[PDB]
Amino acid sequence: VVNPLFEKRPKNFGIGQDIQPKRDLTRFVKWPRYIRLQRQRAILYKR
RNA sequence: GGGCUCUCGCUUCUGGCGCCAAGCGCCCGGCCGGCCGGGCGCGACCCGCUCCGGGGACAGUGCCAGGUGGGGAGUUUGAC
Ligand SMILES: [Mg+2]
Ligand SMILES: [Mg+2]
Repeated sequence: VVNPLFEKRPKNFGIGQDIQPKRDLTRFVKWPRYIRLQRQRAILYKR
């Protein structure tokens, strides 16, 4: 029944091994000046 | 099988290649147990409040006060 051709082909997201995937980067975004403002406004209000 | 600490998370003989996902699970869409065409998530751990670091309540900026200042400006440099 099974085809010998269907090999399972894992990828190595190691250092240098293979190129890395497009994962979520919201924490490091260069936000516009209005957003960065209102956020660190609320933070000052806390501090 | 259990507690504790640290490390790692897989690359050092060579002038090479390396993108646009494999696989699995779970869903169902048309046709007729089989065919054609679709979707999500694991695979690629979870949560957060400042992009990362270094300084830092001092440099610094604004206003007064003393000083220094032919680098520069203005003027003078007697009479018989
Ligand atoms: Mg002067
Ligand atoms: Mg004059």
